[PDB]
Amino acid sequence: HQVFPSFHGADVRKTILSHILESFRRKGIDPFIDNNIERSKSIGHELKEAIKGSKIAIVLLSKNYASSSWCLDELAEIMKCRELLGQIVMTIFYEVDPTDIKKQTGEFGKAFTKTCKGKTKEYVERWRKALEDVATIAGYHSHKWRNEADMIEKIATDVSNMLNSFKPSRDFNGLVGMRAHMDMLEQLLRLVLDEVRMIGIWGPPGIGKTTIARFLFNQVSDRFQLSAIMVNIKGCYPRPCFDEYSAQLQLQNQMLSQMINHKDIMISHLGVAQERLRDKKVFLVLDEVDQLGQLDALAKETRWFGPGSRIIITTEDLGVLKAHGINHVYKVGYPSNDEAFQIFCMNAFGQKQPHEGFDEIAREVMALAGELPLGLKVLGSALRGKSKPEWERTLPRLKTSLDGKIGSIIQFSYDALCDEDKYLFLYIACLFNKESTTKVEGLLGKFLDVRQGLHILAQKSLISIEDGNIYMHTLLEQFGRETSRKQFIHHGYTKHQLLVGERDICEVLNDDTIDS
Amino acid sequence: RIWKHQVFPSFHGADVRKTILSHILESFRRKGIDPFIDNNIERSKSIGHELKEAIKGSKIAIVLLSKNYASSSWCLDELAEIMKCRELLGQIVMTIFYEVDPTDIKKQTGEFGKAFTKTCKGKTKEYVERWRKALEDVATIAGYHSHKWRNEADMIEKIATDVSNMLNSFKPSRDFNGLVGMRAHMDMLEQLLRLVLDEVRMIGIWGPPGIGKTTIARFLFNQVSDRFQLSAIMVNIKGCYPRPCFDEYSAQLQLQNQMLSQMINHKDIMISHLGVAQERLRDKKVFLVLDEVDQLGQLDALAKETRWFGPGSRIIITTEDLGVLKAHGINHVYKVGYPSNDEAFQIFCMNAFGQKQPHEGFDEIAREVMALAGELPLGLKVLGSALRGKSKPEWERTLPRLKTSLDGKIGSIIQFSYDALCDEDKYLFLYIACLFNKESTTKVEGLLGKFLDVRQGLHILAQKSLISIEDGNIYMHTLLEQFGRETSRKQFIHHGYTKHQLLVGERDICEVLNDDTIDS
Amino acid sequence: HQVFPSFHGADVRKTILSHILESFRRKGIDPFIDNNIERSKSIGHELKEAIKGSKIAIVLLSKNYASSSWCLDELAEIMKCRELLGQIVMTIFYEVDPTDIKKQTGEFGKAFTKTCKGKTKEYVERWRKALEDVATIAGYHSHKWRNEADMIEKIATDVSNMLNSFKPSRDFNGLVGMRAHMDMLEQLLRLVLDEVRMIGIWGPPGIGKTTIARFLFNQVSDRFQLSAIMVNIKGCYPRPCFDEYSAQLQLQNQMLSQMINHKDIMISHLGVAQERLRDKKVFLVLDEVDQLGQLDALAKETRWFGPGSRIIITTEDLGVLKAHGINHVYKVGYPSNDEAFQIFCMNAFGQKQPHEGFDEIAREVMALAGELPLGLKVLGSALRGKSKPEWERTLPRLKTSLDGKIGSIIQFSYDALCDEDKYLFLYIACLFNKESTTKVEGLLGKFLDVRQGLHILAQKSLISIEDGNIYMHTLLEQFGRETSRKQFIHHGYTKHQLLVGERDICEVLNDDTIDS
Repeated sequence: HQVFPSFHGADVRKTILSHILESFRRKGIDPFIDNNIERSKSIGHELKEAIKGSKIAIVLLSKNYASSSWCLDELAEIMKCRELLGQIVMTIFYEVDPTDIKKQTGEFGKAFTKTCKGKTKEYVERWRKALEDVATIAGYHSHKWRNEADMIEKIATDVSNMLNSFKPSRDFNGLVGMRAHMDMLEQLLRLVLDEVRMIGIWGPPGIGKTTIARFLFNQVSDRFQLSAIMVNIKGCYPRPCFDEYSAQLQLQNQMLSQMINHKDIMISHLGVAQERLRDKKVFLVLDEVDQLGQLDALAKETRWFGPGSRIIITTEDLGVLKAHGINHVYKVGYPSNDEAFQIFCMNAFGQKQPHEGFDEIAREVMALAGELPLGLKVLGSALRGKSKPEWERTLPRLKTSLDGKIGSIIQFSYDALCDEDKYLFLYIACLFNKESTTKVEGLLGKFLDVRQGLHILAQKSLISIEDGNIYMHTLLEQFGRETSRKQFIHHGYTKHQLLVGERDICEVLNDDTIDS
Repeated sequence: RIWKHQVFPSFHGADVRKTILSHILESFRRKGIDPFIDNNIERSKSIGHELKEAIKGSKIAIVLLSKNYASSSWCLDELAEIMKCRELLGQIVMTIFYEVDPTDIKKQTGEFGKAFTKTCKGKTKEYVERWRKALEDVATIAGYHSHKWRNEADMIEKIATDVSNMLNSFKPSRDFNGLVGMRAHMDMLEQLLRLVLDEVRMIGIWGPPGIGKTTIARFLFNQVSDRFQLSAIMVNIKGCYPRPCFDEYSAQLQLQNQMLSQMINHKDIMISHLGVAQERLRDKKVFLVLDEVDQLGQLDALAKETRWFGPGSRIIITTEDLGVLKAHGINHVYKVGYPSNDEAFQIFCMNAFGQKQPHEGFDEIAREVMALAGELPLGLKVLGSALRGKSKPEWERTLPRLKTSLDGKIGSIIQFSYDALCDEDKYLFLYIACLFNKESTTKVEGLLGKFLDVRQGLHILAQKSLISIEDGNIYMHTLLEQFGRETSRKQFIHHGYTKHQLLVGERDICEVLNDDTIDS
Repeated sequence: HQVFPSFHGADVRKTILSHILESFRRKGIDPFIDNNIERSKSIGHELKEAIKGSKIAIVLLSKNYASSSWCLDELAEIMKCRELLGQIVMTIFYEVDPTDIKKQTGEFGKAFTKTCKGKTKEYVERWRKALEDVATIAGYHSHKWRNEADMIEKIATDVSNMLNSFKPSRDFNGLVGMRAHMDMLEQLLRLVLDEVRMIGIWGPPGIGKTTIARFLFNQVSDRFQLSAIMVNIKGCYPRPCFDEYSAQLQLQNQMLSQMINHKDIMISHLGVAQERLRDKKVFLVLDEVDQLGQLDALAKETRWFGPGSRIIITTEDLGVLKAHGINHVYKVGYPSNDEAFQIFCMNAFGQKQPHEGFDEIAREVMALAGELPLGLKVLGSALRGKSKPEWERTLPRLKTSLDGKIGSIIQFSYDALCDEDKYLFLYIACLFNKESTTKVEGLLGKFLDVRQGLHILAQKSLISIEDGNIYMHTLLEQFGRETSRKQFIHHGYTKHQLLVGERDICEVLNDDTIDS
């Protein structure tokens, strides 16, 4: 069920229960509807089991709720299921004071005394224990509320809100390999050291930093007193921030309103966050941080968050993390080949890791995707619902041009570079993909300042140097070779363009309109 | 006549202001009715005169009659005023007898009579007479008896429906009255919906831009949504969605948040995971319309499986790209077709002259402008509105302006559809618009084969409803070809490392060769 | 004063009046503070005159308000000033039922009876008439309010809101010549014909359409049951409106929320406006309408607004008005030379129409401004606070280049034209400013389609034809001659540029890099 409503027929069926059920119906809540199985008999099964299998229980208490052993038995069963099963019980006191229920006095007490005659001691004890337990739990009081329509709307909204958040997240079960990530993180977080440790997650664009951060939040946040997740801080921060202090103040306002649950917050100085969070454990996730000013706005000192706090900054360039003094940094790594194939098969064959007989083309497209979860997702989605001949016909375009879903993000990460860094990126893409860095310096050194360029590129994770050899991801080298057809390289100010396109150099070499 | 309030409710607040009047007022507010509420009387203003003026300026008076109605003096004074205004100003009076019968009202016996006697002790002699005569006048009206209904929600719904009918009796036309030839559309959709099959069919609606997929969706919703437990329509999903989409999950969460905030009447939902629509809509007959999806992230956020929804549900996705529908496994697809020539003229004339037929002497030039508009309802509407007030000479000397410049309201929409293509698809579109419009598919593949992958490009363009292949030859709508020939003057065609352009014109673009300034 | 508070010292001075005064103080409201002139004597003058000269009166009624002839005399004087002078009296019932005050029963009645012993009949009659008048006027009840802090905040907000709108507008007294405009309008409005007449105001950009509409609204709106003014509809309407129906629906939502005072309105169909406004007189001002769709969204038929309604559309092009069938159209005219000088002297010499000894330069700059109120305002503001030598030094730049404040608006009105209309505008600016239209057709007719071009230009009010001669305002011809240095004229596709700049043709003619 959705909701099991417990009430007294003679009191509320005509007047208020009808309105409550109408509000539930228009809010998409379907409560259990007893057919008057036994108007005055015992509850029996299929009325005990209905209580058992109800996500929410609603007790609607009125003056004669105690003048029917039926309702008293239902209440005792409801509270038993609240204790053992962990059911959610919401009380509505309709023209009855909770105090009159707890102590069973007044007209409610008179009715309860009249009912409990002839009944055995244990039954009466169960009934009154249930009653006094019910009267204490926080519900809705009819006398306090201005008018019934507002109270009913509030009750319906609250029930809807709990039904929305009743079950845990399961959309993250479609992810592959999160155990390696969580195991590498918990080595850094060290959740038992009650410091204010700050952790940095860094990696190439579209590798899984945001998904890792979300998964970590969903796992851990419940351990922390007050937690919030800031998503895409880079996007929501204006680039031409002519008055940076105003942007900083509103960014901290956003963080604070999201965290301490006061949506109506407007702050004056930048030290409000320290004032609020100094005495409470905080789990804060700052996602896609691009520059120091906004780190200062959100988390500038470990003194601000107080004991046991964990601040996790997911970023794309290492220089930001080093500047702010993080030191505990996680370098996200590409998934293994089998997990890459599982991701591709999620995104191409409908959440089915086994191949549907398209195993041959599936591996070629995977190898085309490098190892990025972004590339794998884009390539898989671009091919779902196809048939095998459609796969072969799509393959050449998918191979001679990367999808715009990847190109847009790589471009956004490529628009934050100095011009010499762009030129070094293009050179590494077209000519020096896997070459000793010393030879690259010996070849481009007269004009490119390669030693700073490689440093910046590696810090932004557009390159990685292993065993003294540079390496660029294939799905970035393709972007580079594409860009090398519409963009130039200026050394002093002369414009040079790299010529690497297969079957694209033939027609350019067979030309008279050239520049040599 | 002129009124200031639709409904004026007269009641005794000590009996009904908390319990039933609140529900009546919320129901009225939900049914688009604005009643007079005494709590909003502006402060520092005398209450009596404002109540009098509100009674006089109200179209409908509603009299809740409780057993303590006669105990107050405000109640009797405003009842007398209501009766006088009904007799003298033609206002409609409705009665509700809440837990008291008209027998006591009209004779002041026992219940409701003792209150009148205690309230009438210290008064004048004629006030008592006015109050009494008002009581008999109101008690002879036939209204609603509380004790004749098993529950009060149904009675309040009945009262609100009656009041809404009484207020909304004018109804000269609805927003869907200027539509032309949409019985044809609704017949073809009914074959696809099959509303008595208790499956969870998802139905696609695909057509070129400006073919009215949105109007068909709106009409179908306002016709069919009544019979489903829960229903929602989401309009222009393509426009609200982020274009680069740096974070897919947040966008999907927000889009499903909108869908649930409108489907469920929970106006401020904060979804935490994409699985809420699974858990809230799994046992309910649900009607859902997704007006313009562009890509498959929207579908995965809003309607991923038919298991998310309950038996009998219908989900209707309008789109321009057939690949999106095929990827999601729709298989029930309605390809919207251009209206007939007669209906197209009807739409053009409705937008130009305000009537289905042209004004005298306009027929020839009207049909010429029509032929210029192709067949798209969007083009017909735009060209018709562009000539709504003009006269014959303006038509005759604005037609050459129509031919040589695509209107902004059509060009912008076609531009939005064109900017979503790849680079090679854009180049193929420009080639087809400028050069190879009606030519063979085979010849186009033979000529443009070396520059780009022609066959897959044509397949994708047909998927996107930008071209159409009928008998081995490709086709473009006149408006699309016009847009392509215009954008040919600013767009560069990059084949390899080189760059090229297309020269299309009658005689005008031959002077560009005489520029002697730009590379050829 | 701001507010005169009437209260009883022994009841409310310690507890609630202190909080009320604190809220007033933090809201910037300064109430009269009696110094206990005569604690138990007569009120006398300087307590009667304080009541007389108070914009707002606040009566704070408590159980013992009637046990002091001081407070009763203050109340009688307050209500007398409410009747004659028209004072605003707000009542606060602090732990007293209004019914107990109207009928003077209960403990309030006991106190009032005890006070009224020994007093003469006329005094008692004045006191009780005042009391029963007070008890009826709509105030604030302590028993109904959830907590006192919220009630006090509401009272302070209401008093502040009335003090904000106590006086009528006077910022429109700085305008010159509005009587001619109002007299030309009232001939069109014909406010006694109880039709749904729709009026159009059209003119060149920056001539005063918006100011005329605002002045007319402020004068008339109070005659109308429900009125609203929509400002800059052109600006708030998206140009690339890919889904026009959504924009139309939100535009009607904006109008309706502004008009019927329901800020929380979300509408479904486009016929809501008819449903709401069919039975009430409405004064609606739609300002800066650019196209038919948004007229259809806001006001499509006269059936929608009901009897005695007046809809006023201020626009810049006549074709929109003719398309929608307005027929009653006002062509705003340039002000006379003396009013032009008064406007310039407002904007240059600080609201002082007499010249401050700069009469000579003031007339030259005026003549430079043509006659536009926009040009006059911009030129006057550009020269205020200067000295006469500063005027002579600024004058040449002010003469060889129009200010950007005018150029931006003229450009925005010039970006809505077809290319041939732009070319005809440029030709009229540089060569054919005051020429017979027949000769213009004979000269440009082979390529410009002049007869449609002049029609469109005149409809957009970028030109006017009088006695068969075209005429363009000087402050538009200057924009044209400026534009003729950075923009070309394409006839087939060859680019021609008009050469009219004084002392700017000498250096271009002394050149070898030309095109002939």
